[PDB]
Amino acid sequence: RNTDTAEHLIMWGIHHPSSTQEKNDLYGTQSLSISVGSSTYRNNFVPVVGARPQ
Amino acid sequence: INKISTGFTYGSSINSAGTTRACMRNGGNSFYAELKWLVSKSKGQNFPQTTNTYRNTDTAEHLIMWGIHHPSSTQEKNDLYGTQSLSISVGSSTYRNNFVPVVGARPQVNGQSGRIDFHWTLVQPGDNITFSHNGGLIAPSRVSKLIGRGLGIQSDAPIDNN
Amino acid sequence: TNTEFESIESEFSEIEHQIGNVINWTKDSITDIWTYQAELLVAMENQHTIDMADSEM
Ligand SMILES: *[C@@H]1O[C@H](CO)[C@@H](O[C@@H]2O[C@H](CO)[C@@H](O[C@@H]3O[C@H](CO)[C@@H](O)[C@H](O)[C@@H]3O)[C@H](O)[C@H]2NC(C)=O)[C@H](O)[C@H]1NC(C)=O
Ligand SMILES: *[C@@H]1O[C@H](CO)[C@@H](O[C@@H]2O[C@H](CO)[C@@H](O)[C@H](O)[C@H]2NC(C)=O)[C@H](O)[C@H]1NC(C)=O
Repeated sequence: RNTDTAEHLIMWGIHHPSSTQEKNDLYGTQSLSISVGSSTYRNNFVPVVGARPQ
Repeated sequence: INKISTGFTYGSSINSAGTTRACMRNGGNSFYAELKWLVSKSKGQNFPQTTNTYRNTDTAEHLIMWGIHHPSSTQEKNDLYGTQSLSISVGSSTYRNNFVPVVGARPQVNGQSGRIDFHWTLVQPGDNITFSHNGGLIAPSRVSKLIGRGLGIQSDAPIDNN
Repeated sequence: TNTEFESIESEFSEIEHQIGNVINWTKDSITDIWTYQAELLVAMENQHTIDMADSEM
């Protein structure tokens, strides 16, 4: 709730695991999904596992 | 421009010799000269999951380009790839993205009712870029490098040499 | 002070509307300075030449 006279900057992040063994541990076995919403900003994301250089 | 091969190798169950009628050469079926269309060895069999990497060693960055396939109907993806879900994961030390083939009806262009869309990225020297694909990927076999500076002219007038 | 210039828009393909307008605005606003600057600059050289040559007499 932005009960103030001026607009505030809000920042967040999303995780992208490195292997199937990782997501099953940190979160679980179901499907992950994130929904954001305000009166002006609507968006949706989803973690996806893959392989990457270290 | 200079071209450097990638050295990718694929397993027994992957057919990297896919060809289409709409890209002709010498009167026979053909495909893009630098992209390999992977498909299942035998129609209906689930595409095996594989991972590939490009190992850069030159002193300058190379321009790597690839593409993804969007079938035309459910009867197609079940044949070329299989019945399981398709998904493609890419990753380097600087570039991350995820894609997924999706099927739907479309107008016919040339003799094909499907589509293929291309992406690209710059691979910095000494780095690795990884392709983790389960199906639908159209992998590269050569990666270009751009050298020097020049001029680009956009006109249709006849050339003159004197 | 010659400086080479490149192309910033395609003569056969299309450009996005949002950025195409900004490119268009700058070009027409820069052509309006050279045209104005050249007319007056020459008029100040014609003016002096007439006066100069008449003093030599
Ligand atoms: C940015 O500036 C360019 C150049 O001034 C604009 O392109 C011009 O667009 C107009 C239409 O808004 C074209 O006029 C029409 O073109 C054809 C000619 O066969 C025909 O439909 C009409 O008789 C009329 O003349 C004009 O040709 C075109 N100029 C060029 C050189 O292609 C452009 O629209 C401006 N804005 C943007 C967002 O690009
Ligand atoms: C890119 O891949 C290369 C191998 O092609 C990796 O090199 C290995 O790096 C580890 C960690 O430092 C070393 O222990 C190994 O000996 C290296 N292998 C070889 C064959 O030299 C490299 O780490 C990967 N990542 C980057 C950023 O280059």
